[PDB]
Amino acid sequence: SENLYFQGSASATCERCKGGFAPAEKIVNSNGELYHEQCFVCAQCFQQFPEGLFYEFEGRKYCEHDFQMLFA
Amino acid sequence: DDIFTQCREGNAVAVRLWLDNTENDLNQGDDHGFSPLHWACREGRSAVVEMLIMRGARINVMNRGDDTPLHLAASHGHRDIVQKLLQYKADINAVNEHGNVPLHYACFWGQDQVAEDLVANGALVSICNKYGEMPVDKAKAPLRELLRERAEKMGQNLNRIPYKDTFWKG
Ligand SMILES: [Zn+2]
Ligand SMILES: [Zn+2]
Repeated sequence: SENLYFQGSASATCERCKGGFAPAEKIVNSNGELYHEQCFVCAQCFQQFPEGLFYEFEGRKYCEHDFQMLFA
Repeated sequence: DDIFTQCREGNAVAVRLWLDNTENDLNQGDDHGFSPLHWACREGRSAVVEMLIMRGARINVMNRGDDTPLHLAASHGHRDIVQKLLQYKADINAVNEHGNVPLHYACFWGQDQVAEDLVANGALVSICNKYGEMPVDKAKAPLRELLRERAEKMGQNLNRIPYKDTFWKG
């Protein structure tokens, strides 16, 4: 994933929370999906993914620790 | 086709037949500690949740991440199940491995009606998780502000409570 500074469409929304962005807001692009910084985080612990690595379970994204604890 | 799958899917007749054999342990968790009740709550299977509870399932069971059934019902927005669990004495401020309570998840996922119901039933808004984040601060602003207002008018103190448990300071 990459950090960007938003200057996009008025219609643009965060893939996780569906809220919009502010001009110049620091956001994250993961595989073409845009996120607030506080939204590109693990669904279980709410923290940033170490080294950007996440694991999906039913459309939610988890860090290695929480994926291994709950779903692996 | 085990009991855990039947609970996830809401296969009521199969769950009922399985429970009829009293040699089966209705509290036993799967490979990651999810009980029948955890799965039925997580997936919104109201009739199966009720059947489990009324046949004696323990309400405060914990999976490998120390989530309770109420964490899962709240996280996945199943409003009626939240209410049923609270009626049967679920701990509204139960704490998982990260120090998160059910309200953290209702807030994070914008389950506004669940979050409001939790505060109306006394769920504390000011209790930090292990990383210093209070549950209401996982919400988007309109909900975040509303829950603090509702909590104040229900007689909560808004002072931030840093995380503590018996093992926190050795
Ligand atoms: Zn967002
Ligand atoms: Zn995590």
